[PDB]
Amino acid sequence: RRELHTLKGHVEAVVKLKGLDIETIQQSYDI
Amino acid sequence: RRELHTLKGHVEAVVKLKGLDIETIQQSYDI
Amino acid sequence: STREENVYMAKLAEQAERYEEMVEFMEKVAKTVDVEELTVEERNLLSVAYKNVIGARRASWRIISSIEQKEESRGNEDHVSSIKEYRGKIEAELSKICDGILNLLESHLIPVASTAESKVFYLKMKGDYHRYLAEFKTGAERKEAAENTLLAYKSAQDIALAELAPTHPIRLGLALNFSVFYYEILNSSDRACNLAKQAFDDAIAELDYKDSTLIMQLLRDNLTLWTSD
Amino acid sequence: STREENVYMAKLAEQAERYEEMVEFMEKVAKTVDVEELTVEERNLLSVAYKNVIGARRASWRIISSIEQKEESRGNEDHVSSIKEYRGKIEAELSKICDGILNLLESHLIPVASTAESKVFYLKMKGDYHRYLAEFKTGAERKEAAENTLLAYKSAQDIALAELAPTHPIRLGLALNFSVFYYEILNSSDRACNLAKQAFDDAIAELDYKDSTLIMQLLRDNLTLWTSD
Ligand SMILES: O=C(O)c1ccc(N2C(=O)c3[nH]nc(-c4ccccc4)c3[C@H]2c2ccc([N+](=O)[O-])cc2)cc1
Ligand SMILES: O=C(O)c1ccc(N2C(=O)c3[nH]nc(-c4ccccc4)c3[C@H]2c2ccc([N+](=O)[O-])cc2)cc1
Repeated sequence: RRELHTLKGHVEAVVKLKGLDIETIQQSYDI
Repeated sequence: RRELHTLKGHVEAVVKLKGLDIETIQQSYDI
Repeated sequence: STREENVYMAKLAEQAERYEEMVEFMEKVAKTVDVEELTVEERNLLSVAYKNVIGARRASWRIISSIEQKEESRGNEDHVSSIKEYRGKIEAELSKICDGILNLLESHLIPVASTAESKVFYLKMKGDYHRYLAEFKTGAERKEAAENTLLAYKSAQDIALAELAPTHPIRLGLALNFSVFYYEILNSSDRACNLAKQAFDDAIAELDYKDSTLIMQLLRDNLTLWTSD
Repeated sequence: STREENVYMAKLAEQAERYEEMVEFMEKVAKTVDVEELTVEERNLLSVAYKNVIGARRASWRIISSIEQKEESRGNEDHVSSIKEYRGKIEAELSKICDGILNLLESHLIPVASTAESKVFYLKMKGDYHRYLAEFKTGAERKEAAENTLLAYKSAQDIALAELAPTHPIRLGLALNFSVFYYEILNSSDRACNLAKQAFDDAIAELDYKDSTLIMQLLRDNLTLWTSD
């Protein structure tokens, strides 16, 4: 539900699914 | 991977996630 | 006289996941209605709409920007410049969407707010999209954002803490977004952590659902992340 | 002379998940190159690009159309008509994307195909987007599609069965899409089930990876679904 309701979740879902080896962006949970 | 690579998977992923009670559309797996 | 068709045409746009058009199916709702007391249904559709449109841009932004950093780390100016100009298009798009909702929120939505929770929602919403501007802006516009954000969030907080119960979704949601504003935009982790726990504790003593439960979990996750490195 | 920047600007558009622009970053690739032998990288980017753009439309289509059926089931003409006209916009969009790739595929891509697998891919691709048209069309255009599709797929099959090994990804992928074409468009489950098992069996005796493995599983899933009700 975190990747379904927050920007942080969707970003981390996309970045891991695309195999992009760039360093993890700092972000916090917000609605 | 089925909802990540096929139209059928993505359609069935979206339709279930939105709570839409309409009858399931007939479809087959294609790339 | 029948503005109910646009309510129906937006539910389709949401269902088909075409969000930019749902915004248009909701811009009409606020204007054709004129200046009426806007319902719970249409508000959430407007909320969901603009949030999803913006969300799609910010996601694009935060990815593009993070690719640009791994490129400045190698010093490839011919690569970075093309990334940045592409980001320029996204930043330009973002500006317009915010410069679309805010004065529409200003013109027909903030003035026509009756109940206690309605005023909090819209003011929180104002503070939100102002904060969304602060993410990418640099100049005098950036300072104006952080200022307009701080004023809008505090204006909402006063009504939220007093008029509404500690376990009310938006009172925590406001507190959650207010909490990120300090940490992300104002770079002061101190005042952020304090407001985060304070809104959490008061909601705990009240506990004694669904939407409220989820937001508390986001607060706790932020604290544990704001106390890591 | 440097068309490599558009290869780089499309990888960004993919990464940021802005697919309609990646198409444009790839339309330039085929044209600025002129008529050159197109690489494995740029082809897959063009494939992924147009497929993702179309995919987003077909998803919208199949949802909208399925809402329209639950509405004709109640006979609400005032509801159905607004759904249909919205579908009219999506169908119009779909037409243009197909009418964009196909003659571009015709002009610079099919004629400049050298190797055995290259000709199969592009012809399969032609058969694909022609089939994508057949999904929503009705008139003389619909018949022209099913015809152009059948001719393109069979033209590809002849090269695929002979020039390439039974376990080669596109030889099965073609067979998979060819198999759906019969069942979905031509309404004949018989010739569909036969081609499906035939391409499966020949790939099995060969077995003795990754991309090939996945497609076989889609074939088996279709058979078990085409023999249910
Ligand atoms: O940005 C989003 O993607 C989004 C938008 C609306 C919602 N909302 C709901 O799903 C929902 N259910 N009930 C309400 C609601 C409506 C009127 C008053 C109070 C709650 C909502 C909204 C919703 C929930 C929580 C917050 N909040 O405190 O940040 C705002 C909007 C959640 C997320
Ligand atoms: O429609 C899509 O979303 C899509 C697009 C491209 C791919 N492809 C890959 O991920 C991939 N990896 N290697 C290849 C490849 C490239 C040149 C020759 C053979 C394989 C691909 C393509 C891909 C895989 C399978 C098929 N197929 O047989 O339907 C087409 C394109 C998969 C799905």
